[PDB]
Amino acid sequence: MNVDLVFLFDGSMSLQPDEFQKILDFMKDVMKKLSNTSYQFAAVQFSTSYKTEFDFSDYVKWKDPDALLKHVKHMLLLTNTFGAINYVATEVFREELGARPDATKVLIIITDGEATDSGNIDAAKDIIRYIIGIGKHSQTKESQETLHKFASKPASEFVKILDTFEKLKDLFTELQKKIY
Amino acid sequence: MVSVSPSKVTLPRGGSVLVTCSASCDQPKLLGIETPLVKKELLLPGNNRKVYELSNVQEDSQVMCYANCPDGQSTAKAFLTVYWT
Ligand SMILES: [Mg+2]
Repeated sequence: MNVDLVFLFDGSMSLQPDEFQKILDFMKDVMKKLSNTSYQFAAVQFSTSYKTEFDFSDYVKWKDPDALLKHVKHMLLLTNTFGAINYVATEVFREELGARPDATKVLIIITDGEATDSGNIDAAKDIIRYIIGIGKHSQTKESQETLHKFASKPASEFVKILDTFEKLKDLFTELQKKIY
Repeated sequence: MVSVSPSKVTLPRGGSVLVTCSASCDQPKLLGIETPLVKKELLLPGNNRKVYELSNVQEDSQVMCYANCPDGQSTAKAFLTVYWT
């Protein structure tokens, strides 16, 4: 079973620049440790607005995750997570942009959930979304609830705090489910 | 529409400043601050403005107020300048 997985990563100002680097180094760690065909990737940075940093088409082509994210600029403006998800749903998972139609679609959201917009993610229901919480600002009633709002259900199975990447044994042996 | 004040402060390394994000729309759909500094907001009575206290600021920093209004989303930055002791 093929899997289309998209990294939606928080490049808002609320994350330190060293924290941002940690998020890049994280995505690279995941892609490196999944260089089999089954997983096809794509990454979009969100802040005030959204930009896809690479397509599935691009991963399928270049295939070098180091040189694929090598040109990211930390956006450093508001945190518009809600419309960010909607963007991934409608603008990244596409026939034209290299998405496999049969593939079961996954989303990894990395943010502090201090989100600066509101809405609904109905457009991305069928996308199974693990969300992972980094940031000094993810420590509040609101932020936490916001994180769980983005997650698949039941919430406390798709939400974790980034650590110094301990999930690279945890999440991974659960991401080895999807390949079948 | 938002407005932030003070627009620019100077303060000694490890000091603190309160800033005030104020919106024009008088019941803003959402109003807050975006910064990587540590922050704590205050007594609200009313939702036109929040007041955030940025404590123990260590290096030169920025802070950005936003308010999602009927009219749109607005931004306003405030520059914190810190000097050593
Ligand atoms: Mg943020």
